[PDB]
Amino acid sequence: MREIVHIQAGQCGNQIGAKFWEVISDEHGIDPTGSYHGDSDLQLERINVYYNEATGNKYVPRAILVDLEPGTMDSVRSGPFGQIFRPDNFVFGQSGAGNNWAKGHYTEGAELVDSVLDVVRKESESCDCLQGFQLTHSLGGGTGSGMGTLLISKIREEYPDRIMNTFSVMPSPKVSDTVVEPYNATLSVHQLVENTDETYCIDNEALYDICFRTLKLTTPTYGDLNHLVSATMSGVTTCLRFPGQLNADLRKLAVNMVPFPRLHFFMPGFAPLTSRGSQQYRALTVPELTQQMFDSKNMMAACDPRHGRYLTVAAIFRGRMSMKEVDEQMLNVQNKNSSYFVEWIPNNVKTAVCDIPPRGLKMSATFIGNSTAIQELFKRISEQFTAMFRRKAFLHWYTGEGMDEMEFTEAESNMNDLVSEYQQYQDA
Amino acid sequence: MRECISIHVGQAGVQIGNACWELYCLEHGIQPDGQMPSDKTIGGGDDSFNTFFSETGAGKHVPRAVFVDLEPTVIDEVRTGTYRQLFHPEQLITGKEDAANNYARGHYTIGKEIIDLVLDRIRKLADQCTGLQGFLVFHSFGGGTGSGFTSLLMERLSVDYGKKSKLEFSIYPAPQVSTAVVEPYNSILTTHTTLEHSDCAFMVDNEAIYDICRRNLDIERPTYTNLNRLISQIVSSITASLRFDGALNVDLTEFQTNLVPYPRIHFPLATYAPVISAEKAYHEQLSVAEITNACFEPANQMVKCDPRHGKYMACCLLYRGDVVPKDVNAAIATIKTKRSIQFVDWCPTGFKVGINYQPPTVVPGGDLAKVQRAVCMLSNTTAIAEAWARLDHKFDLMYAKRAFVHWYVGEGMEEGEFSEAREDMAALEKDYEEVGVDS
Amino acid sequence: MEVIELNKCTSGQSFEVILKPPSDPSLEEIQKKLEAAEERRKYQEAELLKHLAE
Amino acid sequence: MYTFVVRDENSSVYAEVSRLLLATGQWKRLRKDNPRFNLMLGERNRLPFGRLGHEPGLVQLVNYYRGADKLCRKASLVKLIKTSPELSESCTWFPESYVIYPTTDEREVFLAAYNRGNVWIAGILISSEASELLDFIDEQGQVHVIQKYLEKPLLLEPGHRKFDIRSWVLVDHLYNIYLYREGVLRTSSEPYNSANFQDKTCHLTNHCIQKEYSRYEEGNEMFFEEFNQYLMDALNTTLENSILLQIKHIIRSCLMCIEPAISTKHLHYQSFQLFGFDFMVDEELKVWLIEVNGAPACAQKLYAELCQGIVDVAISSVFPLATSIFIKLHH
Ligand SMILES: Nc1nc2c(ncn2[C@@H]2O[C@H](COP(=O)(O)OP(=O)(O)OP(=O)(O)O)[C@@H](O)[C@H]2O)c(=O)[nH]1
Ligand SMILES: Nc1nc2c(ncn2[C@@H]2O[C@H](COP(=O)(O)OP(=O)(O)O)[C@@H](O)[C@H]2O)c(=O)[nH]1
Ligand SMILES: [Ca+2]
Ligand SMILES: [Mg+2]
Repeated sequence: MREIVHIQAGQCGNQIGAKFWEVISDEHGIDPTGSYHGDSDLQLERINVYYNEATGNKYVPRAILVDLEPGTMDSVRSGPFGQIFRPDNFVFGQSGAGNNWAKGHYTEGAELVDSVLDVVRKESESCDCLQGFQLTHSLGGGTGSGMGTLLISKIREEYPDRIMNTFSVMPSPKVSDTVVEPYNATLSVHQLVENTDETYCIDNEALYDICFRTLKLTTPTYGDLNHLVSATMSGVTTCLRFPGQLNADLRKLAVNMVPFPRLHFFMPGFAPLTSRGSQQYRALTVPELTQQMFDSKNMMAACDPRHGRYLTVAAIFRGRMSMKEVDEQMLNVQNKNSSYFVEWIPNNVKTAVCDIPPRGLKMSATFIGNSTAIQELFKRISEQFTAMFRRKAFLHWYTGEGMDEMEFTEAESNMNDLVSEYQQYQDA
Repeated sequence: MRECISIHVGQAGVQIGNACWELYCLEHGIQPDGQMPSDKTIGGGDDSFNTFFSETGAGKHVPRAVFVDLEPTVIDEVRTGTYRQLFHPEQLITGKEDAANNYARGHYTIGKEIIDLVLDRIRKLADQCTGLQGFLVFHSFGGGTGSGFTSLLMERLSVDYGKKSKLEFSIYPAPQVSTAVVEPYNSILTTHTTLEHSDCAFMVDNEAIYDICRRNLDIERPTYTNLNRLISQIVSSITASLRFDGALNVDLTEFQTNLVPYPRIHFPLATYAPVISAEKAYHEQLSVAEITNACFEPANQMVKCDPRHGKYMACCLLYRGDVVPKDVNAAIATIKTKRSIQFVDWCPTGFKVGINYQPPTVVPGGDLAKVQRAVCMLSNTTAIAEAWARLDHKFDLMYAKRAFVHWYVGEGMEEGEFSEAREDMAALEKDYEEVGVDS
Repeated sequence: MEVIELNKCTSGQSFEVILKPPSDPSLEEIQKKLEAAEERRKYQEAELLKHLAE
Repeated sequence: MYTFVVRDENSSVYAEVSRLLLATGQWKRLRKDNPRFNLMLGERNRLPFGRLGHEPGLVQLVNYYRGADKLCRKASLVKLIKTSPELSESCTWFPESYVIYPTTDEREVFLAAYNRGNVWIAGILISSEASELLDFIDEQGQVHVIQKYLEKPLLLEPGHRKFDIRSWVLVDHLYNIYLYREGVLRTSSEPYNSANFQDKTCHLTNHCIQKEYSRYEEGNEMFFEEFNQYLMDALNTTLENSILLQIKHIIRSCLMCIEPAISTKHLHYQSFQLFGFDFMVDEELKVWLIEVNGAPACAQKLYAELCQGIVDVAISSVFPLATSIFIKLHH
């Protein structure tokens, strides 16, 4: 089978990563001990894309837990599924990285990295058909931001021809109050432009706006955010984990979503949105699922889709429903909003249907948009960066790790380019 | 008796393969284990149906075919389904990584890596062949393997078997079932490279099969099974003449003599009827007149296009069931007046007709009802260029922006093979215009 | 309006009806072309590893 | 909602159509290259019929009939009448015509009937002599046609001038033949003078060449209520009986002749299209046809109505929303 090696690094990285695992582990019927207890053989039929076979009919996540501080390791090991991970697959330091990209990438992350790469080799070396890696991390901190993008550079150098996939959580001052996050984010985006094939942009602005407004969560928590990040992750990976036609491996996805190498930043979207513990009373009708998933209130990146144009788009439907109707409804979308799709990529919307629904939903949809409107997100970060880089403010925290102003100027220029690049393709 | 090798390539060709090879088995009365009580030539015989099957001293009849996907998921269903006993492990070739809907990947990267094993595996079949006449190649245009390996294989075949015929059954891309947006890229690329190595191409447009399944068989959202079963009927009409006693279309050279005056215009349009729902409460049987007329309605063709705006260079009527020339000529006579059917001057206005008395065989529990008679027409009309014009337009919209080009280039393909492939297509569309579309 | 070459057998009949009369490369060059592609494909990866080693 | 693109920015006529459609909030205009349209107001030349009727979810309509050019190109029309058994030489409302080429050729066959009063026509060259005429086109470098110039035209009075009848015919997707009730005579301002075959002024009623010289009618357009009156006051007849009966007969005969070759009844896209037929009344009140016009413009007076009628019968018939100005020619 085509195997995927999952790496999760830093606080954010390690917590959405654990959540992802417990969600798909349920989906696939694996219990918090690694043993299959489902019905449908559709659960097991592709189980080895994300799990590993051990004697006992036991299934080990092909996951590697990385952090520069022991905190998060111990939390996940003492989480619900804390016990189903290869325990040598926990790589962790002591110092921490103190919300500093330069410490994750350059100084602290250096010591620890080779120990991470050993487990990545040991995992990769026992793959019949490694298709690539998927890393979970945040971009506003120091370990996942700084060490994550270092590992990505080191992984591409040993595996230059396997696919590199990241779920990257973007910082928002609605949820955080560390002043240097715009620095860490720009340094990380600069890396992601050059070294990943597909990046999902989980924006904490969008995650907060959904939770606070839409779901009316008066005092939201990362567990609430991560609830949206959990469902999305399950959504966009359905096509890798069950049998199907479309976007069923990381390469085939990329060839369908990425019309130019740098424009590989994806805008996710889920319907229905749900507060956890939300008693589900009614199913969404297929036209409801369709309308919502394309709606801006439903994106995981705080960008106005009507402010740009869709380059490519993938729609995943789950639960028992009518392909005749999904197909009818997906057509109507493109037909009533046809200017919002570039006319110079014909038929740029591919739609999959999985019969197996997610947990607690009878009906869901997951949207993956490659829209030029995501320039809005990089622009948001870029303006915060500029505001304080133009006065070289807070730069000492970085130059004292051996970084140099020139690097900040580069990362900023590559991102400003990424934005102008997305804009040129908005005009055809 | 002269054998033909079938080569099924990529997911589409391989799934269409079992669709045919299953039907073939039902028609010749062969069982899922190669047994054919009806053959009394136990271990051989040069009967007409040996062209497609060879015989095993134990009495198994084994298709003269080889399947080959660059990934194992599909062919594994052939080495496990009902007809697993029927094929031979060495004729089901598989690789590990597929071609990610990337022509350049399947032609160059991975292509090279498994061409020789395929060519070898193929020569194996050419040896137990007293007078091999050529090959039928089943593939899709849009996928990685289907487009990029096939064109690779088509060039080794023109090298390894120069005096041999090659026919194509080729699946033209439609978005209602297409799983890639680069499909026009792969289609133009593989058409170009393959154009000089194929003696005759039958393009089934998925869009056409799909509406035929929707309108005529009441099937809400056709699956590949429905599509592939219908394609096996049409394919079986095109090949019936090579496996049954007849005088028309007896060997593959005859196909290009009958359908293909010019070598580049070698894409005959296939049109089939009647297509009825097995579940239809009652159907008043259609007549020779009624089925033959149906052959001029665009809604039965394997390619939606208007042959009234275009000229003909050949026509063949392949009837299966209860037909006699009196009715056939009678019907020709009468549609000749009602319809617009102009041939090109340097060609006679005329029809070649063939009748197999045994009505069409239907897969039990399939979607198609048994019918007392059926016809497949094989017109070569310039009107099929419509399909090239629209595919070439999609190519142009994307290549103007260079969308996706880097995926092919990154595999080694040079940007120019895009423009030289497309420019050849413009030549193709130009010839179709010269020939037809004058008066 | 003219039936030609009527041929009959127990399987069926065959005939022509006219209504109006008329008014390559080499295994060498193949290999020369596949290899030019891995040379480009391997050069690209070289430059990429080269960057990454910087 | 419905969507249309526009691809002939020179259509006085379908500029009105798009203006009306938009002015309903029920029609948006996409960009010409956006394929996701219901209606294509379609270009005049090399319109890409091959590409129509393939978008799922969309019903598509185009405002031309592929192959209607046979009716609408002078050399083709001729061959159409001459060959089609429905028309043939039995045809008695088409001036005697042949196709000629500079430097299937009917040049010999033309003189064949040229014998002994004989005036013909080819701006363009009118002359009663084969020479100067045949060689005019024989140099011209564009295939043209030789048609018997009608020597005894019905001439209006006061004036003694010739006119020209334009009827607008709309053919929808069902192949209903609508005839717009209001037509126009393209009258001549200079009294029609025999022996002036090279005058090209009184002899030619082309709205252009008449605006060069021109009086009685606003821009040389006489409409039907006036022409009916004159036909009654003199002649003692109706426009209906004397002329329009022949006209309805010629429109029906021409359009149905080709119906099997351009009907879109069972086709993956639908066509409608507006034709302008050009007629000649003669001394004995016998109607003659000359041009069928594939992309006709409309008399300025009548744009408001015809263009709304196109939207009504031809476009809204297919894409609905939420007395009749036409005369359906029954067949
Ligand atoms: N009509 C029909 N089309 C099919 C069928 N299977 C696949 N296709 C089409 O074939 C296209 C790809 O063809 P291939 O090149 O053979 O793809 P493949 O067989 O999976 O091989 P790879 O591309 O290398 O993965 C798809 O886009 C489908 O639209 C089928 O069973 N019936
Ligand atoms: N959305 C989301 N963001 C998180 C989560 N945990 C941490 N973050 C973000 O990550 C930032 C802190 O980064 P940090 O964990 O110190 O980076 P590290 O030291 O390299 O691991 C904060 O600003 C948070 O906004 C989480 O569970 N969900
Ligand atoms: Ca026998
Ligand atoms: Mg494939």
